[PDB]
Amino acid sequence: KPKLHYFNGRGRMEPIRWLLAAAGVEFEEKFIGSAEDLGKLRNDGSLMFQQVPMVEIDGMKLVQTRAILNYIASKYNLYGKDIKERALIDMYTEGMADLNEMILLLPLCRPEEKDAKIALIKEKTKSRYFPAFEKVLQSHGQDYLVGNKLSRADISLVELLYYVEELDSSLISNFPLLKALKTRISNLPTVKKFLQPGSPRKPPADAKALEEARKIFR
Amino acid sequence: KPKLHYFNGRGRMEPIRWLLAAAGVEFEEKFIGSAEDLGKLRNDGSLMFQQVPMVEIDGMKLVQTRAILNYIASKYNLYGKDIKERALIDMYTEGMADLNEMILLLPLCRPEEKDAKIALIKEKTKSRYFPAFEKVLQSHGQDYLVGNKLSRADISLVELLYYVEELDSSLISNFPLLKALKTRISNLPTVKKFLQPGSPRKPPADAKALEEARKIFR
Ligand SMILES: N[C@@H](CCC(=O)N[C@@H](CS)C(=O)NCC(=O)O)C(=O)O
Ligand SMILES: N[C@@H](CCC(=O)N[C@@H](CS)C(=O)NCC(=O)O)C(=O)O
Repeated sequence: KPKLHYFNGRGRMEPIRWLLAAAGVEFEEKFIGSAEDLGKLRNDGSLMFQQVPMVEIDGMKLVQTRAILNYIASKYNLYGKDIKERALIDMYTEGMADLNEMILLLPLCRPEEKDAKIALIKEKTKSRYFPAFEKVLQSHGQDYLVGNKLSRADISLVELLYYVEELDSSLISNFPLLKALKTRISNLPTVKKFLQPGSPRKPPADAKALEEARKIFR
Repeated sequence: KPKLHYFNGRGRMEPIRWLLAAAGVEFEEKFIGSAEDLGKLRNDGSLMFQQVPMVEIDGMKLVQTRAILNYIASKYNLYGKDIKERALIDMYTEGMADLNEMILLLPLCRPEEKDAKIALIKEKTKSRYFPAFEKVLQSHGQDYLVGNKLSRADISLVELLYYVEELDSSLISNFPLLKALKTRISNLPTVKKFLQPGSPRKPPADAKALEEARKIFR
């Protein structure tokens, strides 16, 4: 069983949880709850760059989010059928990571900044990102983004759609195809289970959570 | 011939120029010199996320640095022999990307915070990154980072070694294996040509350069 090392929260590890659950893979989590917990990991020489996420899988101690995701996607055949499909998949997911990065960092923005940031995110979501993905779905009219079959791109997108919903649920409003994809994916047996209460799925970070995580990683 | 769309500067396109030259692939560049040049790319629908880097290759208009790099690495056999070798490669390159991002963003730091940033980069270079890569070279005693064969990780690392040298040439002093890799990789025919004057290799951005790019993208 793959074991995920991270604090008890979303952070950068969430995408990995989504992908494994989607692939139908059982996994364990070992939560870091103190600077000393991180310290131990860091001293065992388990973290190549002395950072987490870190995942123990197939005899490896993989570090670096993209590295972990690529390995998992390939192993479970959610990374396309050829080099060109991987290109489309990577192009789509990097765009998703860019939008997710703005949202993921919103808390660190100073109170005078935040307002300006929020407007920006919303603006880019409606004029930049959602239009781009609605357009690929439109380009071929299939239920999946690439190769007419489930891939990590579909899973990342839907994960991103839920996050956006938490910000402002009206942003997806003028994008039917994205709405249809969200429903379809949320209904796949594996994802539906992951979406239910009590799953390893993590909640949005709250004041307390943010703070406590800042102590650990200092 | 692949065509790279970016401004005449290092920016985020440089790693891609490095990889292609190393693989011995001739390419063309179409420099963006104004907001109008960029505007024409957006209006052509050539930029999926209305951003560059963008590379025209094998019939596609690839965007997103990481997407482009992964495609090129596979095409020219610089991406390992299997899923696990790709995991090591991805892990090593992502760490490299993190250090690079810090150096890349240095010119954006306000004068009052620059010194602290510079200090952080130097410290992390010596206690975090260089030790990690030296350790892997030490682990197997081979000329290359992975599979005892040239790969994108070796090419990326050396480019990074040159950037570090521009900042502080004493930073690599306690890492002989990295020093040897730098010489070894720099002597490969394709890279030696790329390092020679008059090549597509780009210079450090001077005050003016930053200023102009700042205008183009806003
Ligand atoms: N680029 C890395 C970022 C990893 C990272 O910043 N991890 C933070 C927690 S979010 C950490 O471990 N910080 C402690 C440190 O930087 O020493 C990845 O995608 O996995
Ligand atoms: N994550 C993208 C970042 C691309 C990016 O920020 N491109 C800048 C030039 S450095 C741009 O085109 N900015 C114009 C804009 O954001 O509208 C990638 O690695 O390719």
